[PDB]
Amino acid sequence: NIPLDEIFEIARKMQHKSFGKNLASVSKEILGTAQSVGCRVDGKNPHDIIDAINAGEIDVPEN
Amino acid sequence: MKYIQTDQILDIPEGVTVDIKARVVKVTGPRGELTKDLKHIDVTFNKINNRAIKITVHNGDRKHVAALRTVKSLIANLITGVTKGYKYKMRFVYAHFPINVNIIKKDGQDYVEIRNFLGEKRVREVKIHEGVTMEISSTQKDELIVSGNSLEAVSQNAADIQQICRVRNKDIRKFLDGIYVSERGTIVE
Amino acid sequence: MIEPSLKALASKYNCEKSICRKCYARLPPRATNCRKRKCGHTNQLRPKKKLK
Amino acid sequence: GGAREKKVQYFSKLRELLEEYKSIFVVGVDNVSSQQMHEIRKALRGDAVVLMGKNTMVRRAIRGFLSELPEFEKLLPFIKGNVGFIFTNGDLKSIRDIVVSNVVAAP
Amino acid sequence: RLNEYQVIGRNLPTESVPEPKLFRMRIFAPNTVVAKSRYWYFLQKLHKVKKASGEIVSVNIISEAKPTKVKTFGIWLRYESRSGIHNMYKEYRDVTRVGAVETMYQDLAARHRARFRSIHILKVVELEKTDDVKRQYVKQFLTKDLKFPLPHRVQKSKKLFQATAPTTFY
RNA sequence: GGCCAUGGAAGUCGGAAUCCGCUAAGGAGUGUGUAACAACUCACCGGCCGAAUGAACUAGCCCUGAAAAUGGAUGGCGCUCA
Ligand SMILES: [Mg+2]
Ligand SMILES: [Mg+2]
Ligand SMILES: [Mg+2]
Ligand SMILES: [Mg+2]
Ligand SMILES: [Mg+2]
Ligand SMILES: [Mg+2]
Ligand SMILES: [Mg+2]
Ligand SMILES: [Mg+2]
Ligand SMILES: [Mg+2]
Ligand SMILES: [Mg+2]
Ligand SMILES: [Zn+2]
Repeated sequence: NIPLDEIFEIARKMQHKSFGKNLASVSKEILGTAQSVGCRVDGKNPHDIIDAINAGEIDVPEN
Repeated sequence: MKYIQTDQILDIPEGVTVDIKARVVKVTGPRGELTKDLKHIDVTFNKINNRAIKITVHNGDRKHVAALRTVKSLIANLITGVTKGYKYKMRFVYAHFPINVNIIKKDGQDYVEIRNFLGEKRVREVKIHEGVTMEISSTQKDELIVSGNSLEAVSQNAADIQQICRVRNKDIRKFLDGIYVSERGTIVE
Repeated sequence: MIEPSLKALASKYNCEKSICRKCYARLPPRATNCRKRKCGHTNQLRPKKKLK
Repeated sequence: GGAREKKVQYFSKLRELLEEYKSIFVVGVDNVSSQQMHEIRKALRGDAVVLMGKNTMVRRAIRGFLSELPEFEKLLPFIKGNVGFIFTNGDLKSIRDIVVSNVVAAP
Repeated sequence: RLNEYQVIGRNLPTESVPEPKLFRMRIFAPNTVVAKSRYWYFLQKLHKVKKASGEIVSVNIISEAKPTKVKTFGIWLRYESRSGIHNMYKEYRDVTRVGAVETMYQDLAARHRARFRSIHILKVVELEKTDDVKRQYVKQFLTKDLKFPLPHRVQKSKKLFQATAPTTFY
């Protein structure tokens, strides 16, 4: 369903994409673009689990 | 509402001498003189100085006020016609049949002679207005240059040439042939 | 055949228009009302249809 | 009501970055693309902040607030035309190495 | 041709109520017969009173305070059209409060076909401040150093025939 | 060059979508252009001038709506700040 604790890897393997603020903005770019598919993103569609940590849900301030 | 007073300010460049008497405007510039009668409008004129003229309408309704900035624009066009000139460039647009355009002179009059338009055997002739110069552009293929001091005559001759080349009994979205005005500018760039 | 530069110049005067829905008038594309008195200066306009 | 709130946030972050760093010089551009601006701030992650906005808001929103941070005053007559801001503090040479870097030209 | 009247009336005293409240209205009427008539017309739109159960106490003309001072008046109106009932606000330039109301009656007759019977005057106020003027057709006469000519003067002749060419200078 | 449809569709054939990231600015795109991109144009934000602007509604006169047969009737002439 992913992350599979590797959604940051998809952000850090696609490290050359979103010219955002601090790495975690790159992860949101894949968050936004993968929402256009629609699968088992933690149970539902994105633009929701995205918007949880977008405001601040659990914890991804990875360095 | 009967606006109590409405004003517009003409601007006269350094070498130009406007001259107004009884609503007959005579504009003089380096390029010549142009005259226009405005006896069909109720306007009054005040010379602010040699470079500016106030044009006033007193106690005018909506339409009579609307007729004021058009007076301003006409006199300004006269001014730029005698200080910069006018130049319209026309491009010859055809899909199959080349348009054969010549500047002929018959009976002492200049004419624009369009032949083979859409393959027709008919010969189209457009009278060239006085004060209007025609030239076949050398730098451009299928281009006609219409020039002169008066914008009204130049644009109306250009419109005559464009209008005589209208397409009949066809889908004009498909049969786009004709002679069209491509550039509207001045003699002095 | 007409070059694309000349085909856009032609299309201004032949194609880029609006049409009155009641009396069939060739109007400017930006026009909000028909200029003809016979239809009552209606605002019921629609773009001129294109070849397809 | 949204615009006045986004105006408030603009002046909020305008003064947030004013005291955190300091001193700024002339910073005007023209014919600069959106991807053109992304290149500078891509390498300028934290050493500089590309403060952006417009002109008329910036002049008055600071001119009226010349009480808590006066000093400037006569500095405002400098803001003419297409001018951005690069909020940082380094040296006259250390910033032009990282900013002037990318140039796109045309004939 | 109108006058402004102060009309005061009351309900007829009863043994229950021996001094009913006195109500005054400012009435713009051609004469005192219509002033007292219009008074009862408006009291019966507001108060449980009639002409049969009431009494007119006083009718007095209200003259202009400064009849040779040029003023701008704002008049608040409530008039009936062919379709509904409407509120309106208009402004007039005159030296007397009465002369602005006379202009008002001519003005709503011409642009809205509103007869005298279809109009209620809610309020007439003299606008003291130039910022109080909202309407542009009277605000254009409050500009500094106002000058204007009167072009195309047509002179009325006593004779049928004139031996010289007509002129319109002035 | 978002996903899927599609010979191909990359914004501009068609369907779930309509998000994100930078932004002050930008739509998974308002058009023209391509077999398709590209291209330019717009959406919105900039610089510029600088004092006004947009929308909906109400009702007066006028206009459209408003087609019949001998030539012809606000009574006629005629009348347009009437
Ligand atoms: Mg046919
Ligand atoms: Mg009541
Ligand atoms: Mg009057
Ligand atoms: Mg009036
Ligand atoms: Mg009036
Ligand atoms: Mg009534
Ligand atoms: Mg006489
Ligand atoms: Mg009409
Ligand atoms: Mg009728
Ligand atoms: Mg009369
Ligand atoms: Zn029409």
